[PDB]
Amino acid sequence: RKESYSVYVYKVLKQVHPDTGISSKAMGIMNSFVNDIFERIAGEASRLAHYNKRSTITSREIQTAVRLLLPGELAKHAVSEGTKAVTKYTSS
Amino acid sequence: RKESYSVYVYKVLKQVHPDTGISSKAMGIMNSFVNDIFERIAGEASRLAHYNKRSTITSREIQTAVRLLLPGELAKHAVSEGTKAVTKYTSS
Amino acid sequence: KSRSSRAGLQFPVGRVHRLLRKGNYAERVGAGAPVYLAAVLEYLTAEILELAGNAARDNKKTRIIPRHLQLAIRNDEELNKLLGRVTIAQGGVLPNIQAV
Amino acid sequence: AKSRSSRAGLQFPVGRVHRLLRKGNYAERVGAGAPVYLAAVLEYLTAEILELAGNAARDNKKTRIIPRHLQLAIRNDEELNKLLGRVTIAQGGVLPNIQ
Amino acid sequence: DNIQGITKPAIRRLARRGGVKRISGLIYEETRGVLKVFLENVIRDAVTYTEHAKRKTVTAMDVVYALKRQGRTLYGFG
Amino acid sequence: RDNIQGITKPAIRRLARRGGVKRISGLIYEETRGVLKVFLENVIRDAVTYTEHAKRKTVTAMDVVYALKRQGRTLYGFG
Amino acid sequence: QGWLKEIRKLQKSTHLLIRKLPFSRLAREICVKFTRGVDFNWQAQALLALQEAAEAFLVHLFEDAYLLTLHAGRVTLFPKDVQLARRIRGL
Amino acid sequence: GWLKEIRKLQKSTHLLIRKLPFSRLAREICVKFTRGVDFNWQAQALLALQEAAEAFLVHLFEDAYLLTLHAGRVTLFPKDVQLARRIRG
DNA sequence: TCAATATCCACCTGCAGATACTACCAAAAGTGTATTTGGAAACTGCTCCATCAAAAGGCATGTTCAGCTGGAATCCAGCTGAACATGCCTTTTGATGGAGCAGTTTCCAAATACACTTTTGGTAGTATCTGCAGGTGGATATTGA
DNA sequence: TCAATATCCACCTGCAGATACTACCAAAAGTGTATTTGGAAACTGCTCCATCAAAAGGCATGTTCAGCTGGATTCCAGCTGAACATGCCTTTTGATGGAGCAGTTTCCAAATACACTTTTGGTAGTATCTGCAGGTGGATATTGA
Repeated sequence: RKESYSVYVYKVLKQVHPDTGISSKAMGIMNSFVNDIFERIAGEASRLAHYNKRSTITSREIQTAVRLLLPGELAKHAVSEGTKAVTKYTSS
Repeated sequence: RKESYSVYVYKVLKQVHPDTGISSKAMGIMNSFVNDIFERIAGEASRLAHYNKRSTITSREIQTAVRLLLPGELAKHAVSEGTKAVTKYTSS
Repeated sequence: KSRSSRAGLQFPVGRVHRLLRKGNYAERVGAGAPVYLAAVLEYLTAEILELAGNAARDNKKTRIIPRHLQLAIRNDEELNKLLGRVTIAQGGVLPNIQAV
Repeated sequence: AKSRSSRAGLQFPVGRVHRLLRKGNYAERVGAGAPVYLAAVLEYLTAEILELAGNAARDNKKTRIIPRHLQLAIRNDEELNKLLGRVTIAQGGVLPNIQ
Repeated sequence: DNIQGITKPAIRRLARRGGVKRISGLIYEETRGVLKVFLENVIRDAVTYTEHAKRKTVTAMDVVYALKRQGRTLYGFG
Repeated sequence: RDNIQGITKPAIRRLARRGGVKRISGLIYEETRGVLKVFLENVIRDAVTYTEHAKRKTVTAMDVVYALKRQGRTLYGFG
Repeated sequence: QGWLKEIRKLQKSTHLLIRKLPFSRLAREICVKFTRGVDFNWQAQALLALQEAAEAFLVHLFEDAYLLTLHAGRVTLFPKDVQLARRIRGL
Repeated sequence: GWLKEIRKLQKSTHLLIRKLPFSRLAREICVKFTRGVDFNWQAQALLALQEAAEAFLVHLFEDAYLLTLHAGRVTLFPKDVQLARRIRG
């Protein structure tokens, strides 16, 4: 009945730091982190489509929201990653 | 093609200060004022229904949002006015 | 037979309904929400306009301008709290000097 | 048969993100590529923070991450602190700072 | 009482964690007042969120939503 | 000329006086210019994003208002 | 000395500094003044959340305010410093 | 006297920075984000930006002169502008 | 206190830029009537966790003293504001573009529904292992000498 | 500089709580397939309102001075911290019931669709009329004495 992001956080952790664990209090913080950024990005993407009279949210709205929210080099790398993901999703 | 709240602001003004006019720059400020409060109240009402797993926005959500946003005595009077409006709307 | 008249209001109940429906706030909207919200908006509008007209009268004028709105807002304890992260075009500042 | 996270090359879920976007009253329609982009972004940010936190844990000679380490990571970084400046980490403490 | 259970040593510890070397004797009342002000604002918003739902128990999510309103997002409980 | 030396001493003195300031040090005129540049960079960066999204080459007032509203600053008199 | 050891020790830690029962008692007393005179129940995680938030608020305020003692050439914390910090923050 | 100028400038509402310098600066900043393209600017957009900037600066000066007096001074220093920004966030 | 000079208020006249008032219109939108549907309220029951008690001892409280610091009074030199003469940059105006905004078409990508795998969350139960506390044991600065 | 005392720092031991792992399962959630539909891209085109130059006069620039303020020094009394001896209030633990949460009915309220009437936004062409600028007359505070 309850759902979370813990599985995927654990995978990513074993992918960057294979020797390192994580406590239960900390994964709550990480789950809260993921829920917050989702809400922010989707909220900005909702408005851009309303401002421009669009009824559909696409990857362009998410990209623009990423540019607006995230600071500096972090936005640059996030844009690169998302673009690659879409690129190799389409080519399958 | 463009729409605004100027008609109703002018009515309210002639209802509180019959001798007094209003300039065009100021009514822009008032129109901006009305659009801002609408967005805030409706945004809070959207979340309360999501937090509690409801698909409908009612007068109770608006009332709670009014209590949360507005400070002190101002919320009290706003609640009174809205309750009276609904009461005499239903009785017709 | 208009909804604003049935409720005793000057503000538009139908327009508020349409704007709630089109704004992606929820999948459904009830019938008392637009009237309740329109009434709240009318109350706040009139509450500001009263003080602005009073400030105009104090300055010996018959027409409201943004300076008067600013004075009204910043001299009222609650409206300032509501509108404390807001700047009003062509409003200026409140006079304030202080001794050391 | 095949998932969409795998086509995209991701660990995060692309179906769940789609579901949450549709159920959140964000817009009438939702495209095919939006969930992919968003999941990728979330994965990137998670990995960044976890890397920094694991480094902080190792410096303190520990094998397990706790909120102290995430706080140190976040406040020692000039960008994550700007993204998370209005945020308080439970059981995280403060940075040592005298004077 | 009930505000005098926030003791002199507790306030002194909170100050030291903030890097304070010396502390006037009038800081203990001022801190108590500002704390009492902070709790009032959060608690009423929590109680409002709690009453909209028709229950008589304050949950952690009500507190979290209140703080999020005040602009004080909290990680750890939801 | 550097396009920020067009923000002159008298203008800064006037803003300070409207703020109630009696005396001003000579090192305030360069500090203020940096503050202003930072503010403008932050607002304009977001304004340009909103209008490039819409596929325009013209910055409108709504783009500026949206940017400010993001930054935590809400401006009424425009539309 | 003694102040420096204590500062170093306390910045290195994470635990809560106010005792729990007093904070609980105060929060309940404040709640009862709303609610129209009825006593609500509280989950425990709720009180912990509130306590964490409060102590964070106070520590950060003390930090912001000891910057104004040194501005004024002092070492001792006074109440005017806290007042002015709250004013400038916008609270 | 400083006292007459303060009183006069607090009754007024007009903008204090001249238009063309502000426009030039704002267009100089824009071209760095547009990758060489000279974007156009509505006339009602530059006025918005100017109103906002002047408000920001006036309120900052107020907050800082609050800190000059705390220190026992009458003269405004950069020392005092920097600290107000830190405390505001 | 004297007093002229700005300066302060007040009143007046003139005018012109902006607000109210009509017409009109016609496009958009809101209202009224039936019909169908499903979301949420009302009722019942269950079990989880939050209130409420009673012992133990560890942190808080009170008194006193020594020394550190805040605050007031001098004094000196740096530096900001005020005034005047001058000239360069901003403001205003008129003339073209070029880009925004409205219109039409069509096609591609989204919703919709149904059938089929799969993955994730929860529950016993296992065990194991990381780190915290304790204590030994080596070795450094420190404020009183 | 000396150094015992804290104090720091490291190192080793034991164990208890919390982590990680395996198995079951089942359900609910995601995937694949086919159909239909509607939003948005692509291309035209037209009128608005943005940009580019020019002419001049008003605000800014530069120099000097003198009066005010910032900053360092000295002195003294108030007030904070540290130490020590009590004891009172917090913490931990355990039986108990009240309230949250899930499941079932149903019924009242919202969405959908069509017709019809009302309202609001924009333009043309007015006509005021309110507020600002300049002009003049009367009256006081502060500059210096």
